[PDB]
Amino acid sequence: YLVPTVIEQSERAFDIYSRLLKERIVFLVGPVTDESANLVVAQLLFLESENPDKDIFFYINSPGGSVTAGMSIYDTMNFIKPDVSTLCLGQAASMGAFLLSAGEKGKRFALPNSRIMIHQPLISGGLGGQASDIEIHARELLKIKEKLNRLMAKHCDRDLADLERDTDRDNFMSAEEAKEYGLIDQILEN
Amino acid sequence: YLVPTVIEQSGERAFDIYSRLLKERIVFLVGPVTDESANLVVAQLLFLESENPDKDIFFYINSPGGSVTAGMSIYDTMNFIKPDVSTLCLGQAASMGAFLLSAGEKGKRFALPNSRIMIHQPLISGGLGGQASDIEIHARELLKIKEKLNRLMAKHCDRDLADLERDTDRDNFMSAEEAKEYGLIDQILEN
Amino acid sequence: KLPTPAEIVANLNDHVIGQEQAKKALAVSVYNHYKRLRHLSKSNILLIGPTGSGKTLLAQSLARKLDVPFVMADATTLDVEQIITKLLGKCDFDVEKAQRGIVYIDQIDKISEGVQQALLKLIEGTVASVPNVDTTNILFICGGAFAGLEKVIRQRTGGIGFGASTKLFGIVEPEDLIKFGLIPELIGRLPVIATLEILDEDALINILTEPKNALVKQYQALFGMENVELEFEEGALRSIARQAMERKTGARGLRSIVERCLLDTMYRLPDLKGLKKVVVGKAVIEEGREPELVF
Amino acid sequence: QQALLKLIEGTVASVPPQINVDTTNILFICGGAFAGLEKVIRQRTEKGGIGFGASVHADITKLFGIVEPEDLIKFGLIPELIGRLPVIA
Amino acid sequence: KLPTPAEIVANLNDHVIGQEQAKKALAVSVYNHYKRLRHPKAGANVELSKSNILLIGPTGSGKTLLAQSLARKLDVPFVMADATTLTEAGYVGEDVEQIITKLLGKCDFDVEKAQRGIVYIDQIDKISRKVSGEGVQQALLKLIEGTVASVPPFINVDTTNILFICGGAFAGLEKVIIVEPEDLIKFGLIPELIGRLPVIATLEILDEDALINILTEPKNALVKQYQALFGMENVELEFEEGALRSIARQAMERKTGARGLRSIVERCLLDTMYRLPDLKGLKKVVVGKAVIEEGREPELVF
Ligand SMILES: Nc1ncnc2c1ncn2[C@@H]1O[C@H](COP(=O)(O)OP(=O)(O)O)[C@@H](O)[C@H]1O
Ligand SMILES: Nc1ncnc2c1ncn2[C@@H]1O[C@H](COP(=O)(O)OP(=O)(O)O)[C@@H](O)[C@H]1O
Repeated sequence: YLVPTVIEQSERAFDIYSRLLKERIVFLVGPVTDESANLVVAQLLFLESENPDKDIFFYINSPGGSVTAGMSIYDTMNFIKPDVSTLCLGQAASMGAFLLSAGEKGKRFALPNSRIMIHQPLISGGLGGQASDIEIHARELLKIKEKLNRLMAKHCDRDLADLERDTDRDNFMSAEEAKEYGLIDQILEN
Repeated sequence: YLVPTVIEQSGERAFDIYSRLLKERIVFLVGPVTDESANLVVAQLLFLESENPDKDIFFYINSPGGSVTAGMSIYDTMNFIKPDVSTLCLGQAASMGAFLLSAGEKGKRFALPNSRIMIHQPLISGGLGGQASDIEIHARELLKIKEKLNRLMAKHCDRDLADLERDTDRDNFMSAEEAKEYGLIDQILEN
Repeated sequence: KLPTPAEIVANLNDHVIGQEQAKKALAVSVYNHYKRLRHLSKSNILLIGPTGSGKTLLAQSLARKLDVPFVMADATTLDVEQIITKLLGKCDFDVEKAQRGIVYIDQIDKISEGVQQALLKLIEGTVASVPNVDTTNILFICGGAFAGLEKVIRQRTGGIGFGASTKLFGIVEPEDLIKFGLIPELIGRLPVIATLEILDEDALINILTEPKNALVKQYQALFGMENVELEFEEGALRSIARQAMERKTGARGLRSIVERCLLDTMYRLPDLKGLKKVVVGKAVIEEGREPELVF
Repeated sequence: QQALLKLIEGTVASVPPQINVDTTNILFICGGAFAGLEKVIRQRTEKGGIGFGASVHADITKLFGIVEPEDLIKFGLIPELIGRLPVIA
Repeated sequence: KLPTPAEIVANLNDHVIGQEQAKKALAVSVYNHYKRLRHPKAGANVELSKSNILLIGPTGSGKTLLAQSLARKLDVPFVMADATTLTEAGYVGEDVEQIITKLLGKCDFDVEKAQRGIVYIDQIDKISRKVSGEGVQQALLKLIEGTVASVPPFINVDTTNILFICGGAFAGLEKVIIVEPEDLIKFGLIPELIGRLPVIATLEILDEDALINILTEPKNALVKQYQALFGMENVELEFEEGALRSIARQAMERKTGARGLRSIVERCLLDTMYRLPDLKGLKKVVVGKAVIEEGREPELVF
């Protein structure tokens, strides 16, 4: 894709995403990968430096992705001093929903027709080799499953038992249902 | 991916966001460890030593592993250069990524709270085809590497070689707390 | 005699609220200056701090304590020798006091080269000629709101990437003042650096009610020029203290606010009859509310 | 502006005859159309930006209604003159 | 008569500890430049032209101090210029003729002294080619050598006989390289200006030992200054060798150098100067190693 160039008056020419980063807007678009997650981390670290007190706006339009990659974002969001406000555009599914719910409480937003989906993790990696290796990877996946449900339950102010039921199979929610659930705080209109 | 551009105030200088963080002595190892990704880390480590031999270098690791020889080029560069190399685990540090994490300066090895650290014996360092004589040679070289990695890991962790030999037999996944107790990291960051 | 630094701060305390570190730093630099004059370079002083922190008063209070004439000066009104004209007027042109007096130069941070060099002409001992004063033995107190000096220091001491960053003003070095835009030669004559913190909302209540020229007393006099008593509620004094603090003007903002909140009653006061007391509640400071009018 | 300071505060003027005039008790009303002042005030008070929740943009009456000495200094009047004009209408 | 270069250096030794090679270069150039001025000007006598100095050295090494310490020995007018305030003739900034205006002002317009004075021009390294850069070098060409400046109080000032010491922190010059014009040209100076500064004098970078000597050896050394202030109260001030080593190390590690030696001394002595006149019976104040290095108080000896 051709990324448009915009001019900032101060003139400085930016690509439109660097221009929005100047306004403390970080985009997570598409699958969460090591590379796309590390750019989010680099941007979050950079923005904390520019101004530790101002909010960071983390716009999420993502079907999910790697758990470890999403956790690098998650821990960076929680570590850095400035509040990270999260907004769901289009969809926030799987780790995208996790990172959406991970925004600063009171500053988690969704657009009216966005779709939010939460579910237990799938393969975090293949389970081949010997039954001993398969046992190890099955145990690691269960620990991740419990960790994600526990952190989700914390984000949503719900019981761990509720997240265990609700993430058993793909649980699709409207912005209103996500607000009632506790994944987001507000729904934007204008 | 499009790498954002950021402006440094000094006049102004425009950087890509990774060059901007290198200016702050932050070196990233993201994804598999390859000859090319390892040599960039080495080039950055060498460059940062020249800029300031005394200041710490911050080596952020989010890697599933990779080549042993490529990881060893980083490892020897970390140990050689004068400035301490602090290591931080983001997301995961597995295989050679865990090795390089544990290779950070003692007292300056960090992990984020929900990071995952995995240690294991090496797999194929190269295929074992050809004649039984060639297979014997490559099997012997792999065993020497296996022993070298366990020995260096045991040194990093202040553990016995016998402990690393048990614990690296099969993929050993650890939370940041377990890695701290094991001796792979020194501290866990929160805020 | 020459009061010791302990005696000098003992009475600086009667005029300046807070800024304990700046007061002892000043008490020593002034003692050394006037002890030197009773006898190898001299040492002037720079005051770094926010607007409304008391830099000017601290300089004035000192001159009173040391029994010397005091002249007010401003770096941004640059001609510099007319500060000596003023200093002489303060001592009836007896140069023996003017040549040992104190000059306070405000807004030094705003001229951060021609003006700085003119200031240096007087600070480096010269002879001013006004309608002859040897400035060698004049003590100069310079200061200003070096807000950008915080950035000069942050640039060198957490850091970007896992990092949080008068805490930094306390470690100002001549190099930081140079990076800020001041001329090294002017800095070299102002070796003592002292810092003043911003007053909080409790200190500003003492500004309102304790000094001989306190604002509450001024406006009580105004109402007292009629047969009317004026009284302020504690809450009123707290809300006005915050309002001034929220403009980052410190003590300065208190005057504008007292005038603001009372004007709506001061224009009625000449027509109201039988009125004995006007009470300023916190409601008067905060909203379009009338004070309690006691008839 | 510098020449006026001594006139706005107390001095003694010397003026031609039909005379030493004490200016201490003369009241001064100053004024003008600070045309660029609305821009100064917006630069200080309007927190505009790009994104959700950013202020998006004039109400000149509101702007002049919130003028503070800081704006007049940025506009271009010397602090010594502003500090001697305490009442802004 | 004149001081011989040896006497000029002896005076420089009482103010600058270090930079020996530049001391020779400055002492000889001045001695000769004031022998040229005193040479008879008549008949067939050869006209003696001057030799200007380009003084190259690190920031904070003592370039200015040498120039001032030197001027004070001759009783000549002396000014310091900053090459980065200068601009091209048609632009906002200072003209190169403002250097002469200052030199002339320092002597109350006595051109017979201004025209025989010394000018130190700093920040030559900052007007390189890589209105504010090359244009300034070009404007200076005809000021360094002989021209008649039109100077307001207009005064006609012949700069032919003015000695110029120009210098700067040419850090990029160590990278380019024993400085030769080839290196200065690659740095970014124009050959026309290089050829007018025939003598190159160089300063060494200060180390920790130099900082210690700066604390105690010079005529106006810091330790001597404060010993005098304590002397006003009949109290002796003593520094342990560890304290002087600690002051110097801190100034070095904090990357301030000699400029920061006053800050450290003033801080450690502040809590004694505050009490000193009231501490009757006190005879000596000792600043030990720990007092400088750690959060410790000076030792009071009664
Ligand atoms: N620390 C302080 N202690 C006492 N009074 C103060 C202090 N800071 C400011 N003030 C008050 O501010 C009023 C106006 O003085 P001003 O010249 O504005 O001070 P500054 O130099 O801080 O601008 C004075 O009446 C003075 O009493
Ligand atoms: N050899 C020295 N002896 C005494 N003081 C020195 C010496 N070298 C540097 N200094 C100190 O450094 C300060 C700045 O000197 P200067 O030569 O102007 O630095 P620069 O040349 O980088 O501007 C002076 O105040 C002086 O006290």
